[PDB]
Amino acid sequence: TLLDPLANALSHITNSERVGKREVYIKPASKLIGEVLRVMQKYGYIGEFEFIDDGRAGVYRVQLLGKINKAGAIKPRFPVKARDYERWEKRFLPAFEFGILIVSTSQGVMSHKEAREKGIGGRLIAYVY
Amino acid sequence: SQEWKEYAKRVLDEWQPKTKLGMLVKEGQITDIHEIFRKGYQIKEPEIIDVLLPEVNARENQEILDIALTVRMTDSGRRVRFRVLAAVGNRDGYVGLGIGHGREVGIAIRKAINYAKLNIIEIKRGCGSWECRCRRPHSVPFTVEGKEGSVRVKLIPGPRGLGLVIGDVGKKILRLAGIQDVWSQTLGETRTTVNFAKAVFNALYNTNKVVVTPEMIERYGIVVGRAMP
Amino acid sequence: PGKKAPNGEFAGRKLKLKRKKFRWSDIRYKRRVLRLKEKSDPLEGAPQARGIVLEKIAVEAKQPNSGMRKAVRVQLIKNGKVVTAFCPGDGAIKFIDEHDEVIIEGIGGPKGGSMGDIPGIRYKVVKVNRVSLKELVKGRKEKPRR
Amino acid sequence: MEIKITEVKENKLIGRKEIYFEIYHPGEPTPSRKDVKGKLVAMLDLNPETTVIQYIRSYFGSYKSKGYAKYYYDKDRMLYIEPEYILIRDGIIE
Amino acid sequence: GDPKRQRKKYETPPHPWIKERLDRERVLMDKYELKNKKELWKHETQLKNFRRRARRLLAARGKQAEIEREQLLARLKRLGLLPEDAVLDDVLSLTIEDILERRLQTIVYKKGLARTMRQARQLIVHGHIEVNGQIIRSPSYLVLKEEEDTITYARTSPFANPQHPERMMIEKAKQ
RNA sequence: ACGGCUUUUCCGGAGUGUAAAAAGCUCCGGGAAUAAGGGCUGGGCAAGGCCGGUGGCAGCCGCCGCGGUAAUACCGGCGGCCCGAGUGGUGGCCACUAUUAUUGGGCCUAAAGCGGCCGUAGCCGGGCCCGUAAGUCCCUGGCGAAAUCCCACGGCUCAACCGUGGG
Ligand SMILES: [Mg+2]
Ligand SMILES: [Mg+2]
Ligand SMILES: [Mg+2]
Ligand SMILES: [Mg+2]
Ligand SMILES: [Mg+2]
Ligand SMILES: [Mg+2]
Ligand SMILES: [Mg+2]
Ligand SMILES: [Mg+2]
Ligand SMILES: [Zn+2]
Repeated sequence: TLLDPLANALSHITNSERVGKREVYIKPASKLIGEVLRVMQKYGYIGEFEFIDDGRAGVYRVQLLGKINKAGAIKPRFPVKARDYERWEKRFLPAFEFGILIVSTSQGVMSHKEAREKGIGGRLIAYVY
Repeated sequence: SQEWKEYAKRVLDEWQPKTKLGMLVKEGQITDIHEIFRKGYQIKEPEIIDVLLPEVNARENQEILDIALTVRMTDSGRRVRFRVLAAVGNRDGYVGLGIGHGREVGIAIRKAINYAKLNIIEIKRGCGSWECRCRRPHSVPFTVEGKEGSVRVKLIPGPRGLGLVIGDVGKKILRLAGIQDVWSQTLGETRTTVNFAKAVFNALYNTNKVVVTPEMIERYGIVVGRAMP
Repeated sequence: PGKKAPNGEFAGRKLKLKRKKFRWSDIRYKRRVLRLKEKSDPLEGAPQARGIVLEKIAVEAKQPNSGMRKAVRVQLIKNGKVVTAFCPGDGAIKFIDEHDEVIIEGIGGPKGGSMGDIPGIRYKVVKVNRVSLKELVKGRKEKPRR
Repeated sequence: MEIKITEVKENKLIGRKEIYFEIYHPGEPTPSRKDVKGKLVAMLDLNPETTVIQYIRSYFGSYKSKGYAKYYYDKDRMLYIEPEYILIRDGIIE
Repeated sequence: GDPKRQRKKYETPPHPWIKERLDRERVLMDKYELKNKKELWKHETQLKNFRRRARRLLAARGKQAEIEREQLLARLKRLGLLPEDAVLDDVLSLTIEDILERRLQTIVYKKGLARTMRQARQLIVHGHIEVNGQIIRSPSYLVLKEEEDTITYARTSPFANPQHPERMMIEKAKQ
């Protein structure tokens, strides 16, 4: 049954855009989904999006640009110390400043490049590149 | 660089082409190797490369990976024929790899070296490791993977000075292309050099299938083809 | 086939139990924790032994070979068991007399066992009366006790 | 041999002075004890029978040796706190 | 547990019979006239350690990584192997033939004190050379930079007299 | 094969060193004089298409594999290759092995899906809002002996070893 409406979202995006689609409808829509999309757009990976309500959890219209290689979800959601990012970067991304590693810090959701500035940690949730 | 530059001036006369790219080349229109590739042509005349990459035949830009004789039975014994695998490339930015078949060893080598010029590709180089952060074209720009047969390879960037740490018949291919430092992680059966060679070739090809921003370029140093020879 | 069984965050115990239970289906780890080499082993965890010869024999080589390989029957000291040893070198069987104190090594085959065509021999003589058989076979030294 | 003295350090409790010097002698053996004692007792004009030479030793291929000597005000004090073997090696007592 | 055992300061090759490796090390042994291979791997390790040290201080950050960073350029250029304005990245482009140019043998030969490298070895090991006023009898000493100019003959050596029938053959080559 | 040179090492001799000795170190007299073995030589794997023995016998062989009267593979001689005051043999652990797999393995036909279904503990669990602060994150006090590990500098001829500082 439905256990993770975030993994479904990122895998559906990566299946769609790999074949050529220009729009997707993320069916169940948390505020955590939208909070990922907010920072997955700022770096230049998707177009623009809005929330279409239908009396049951709403949906998400997101239109692609054909500019991502692979997205997914770090599932066990390990915690990371503030000085120990590179160790996890050498497992997911393919170069020294490639992609982003979305972290759920104590002050919102933000890419690790903005966590190492303020020096904080938090559970990992997903990764895009 | 002269003897391998009068060679083209000698070849460019006694060659009356039959395809169309031949006409384009022999009429001075197309004049540089970097402009027959990303446009959807077909290449069937092996003299086109002798004129734009005249060094591909220098005997130190050539290589004979394996030779093996195979057999088929018949009611009058066994009929035995060879198979050679050969690669060619200037040690800058271009490689090719082909096979060829025959019933003796010079003829198989000849056809192999031929079909290794009609299977040529250009790659992307850079420096994407975590240790070295210079901007020089000695290594792969970012990890890539290519598969073949039953053999998966994965090529990881490595810091300047560390050599080539890969199998035996990977070193020849990665030395003919210009790469000088790399790491590696493989699977499957890596004793059949045909499949191992084709997986390394496919990984080097897949190098140019990853999307990059106009700013990631001046952070790894990605050069395409030659880079100030 | 599914994904993989206990990939949870608070699922440590089941994971450790799964791995510990499927480690026993191995055969090198089982043979080590139980200490099964010993108590089935006439040399008892040693790299040599010393025995007293009883007789001299010869064996037949394997299927696609032809010959007879010379050998001896040694009776150990620390146990009293009987092992079959093999004399290496061209003309060694001409020195081993009865009632000799010989030394005994392995033979170095796969899995510590036997090797080559000699199928059931797994020990080889090195010293006879404290004079290296290697020398005796090629001159270079004299033999004690007659 | 030519001697340079590097440290004369007094001592009011034991009642003595420590003399740290060094010999420079390229092409000659290590000096004797009689000879170093003579040069010292002529240089600083001490008593020639209360001064002891604790050690002189030569380093690896340096043609320069390091010494260290002790000199006493009272005689019997020396003969009381100083060990036995050093007086014999330096010949004072027998 | 166990106490400290002393450990070897070099590393062998992984496979002892790679062809294009023997034919590459054969050249360096004949050119500098080393005694045995164990004398050469010592320097290869002496270099690999530098590379492995400057390879960790470059993906690092903090207070004390900074302090150690500039203590690697310090020695690495006080020893002569780098120029006076080199950045950290140059430690990665060093080559074995740059260490082997710093043994005492090569320096006593690259200054006219000897006729040929296999003669400077005997000159040293019999005790005639003199590095900064101190006889040294080890031809593999890595000479520093602050003293490269102060190498002469011993003050009490037969060579230190410009009439020795051997010491005059020496400059018969410098022409 | 002729000419010269040196004395680290080697014999005697003098200082010094040491609780007394001995080693060691500085100076003298002689002398190139006193000082290279061990394993491999068919492929994996660097190195011979040479000579004489042996005739499915003797032997070799970690695995594949040689020997049947024309042996590059066994026994010698002559050549050559790798290490070198060392070099080979037999046992044990790690890597090799993604043949124990959290990173990171498999399950139609190759080893492996319970004959089928219900269900207890346990692991996994939809959307929104308001509190708490156990988990998790950052700052700061008290602890986790010395020796051991990495780095710079200094002392024994450099170095092994020892000291003063930073981790
Ligand atoms: Mg032979
Ligand atoms: Mg060979
Ligand atoms: Mg398997
Ligand atoms: Mg929920
Ligand atoms: Mg401690
Ligand atoms: Mg000193
Ligand atoms: Mg030091
Ligand atoms: Mg210490
Ligand atoms: Zn680089």
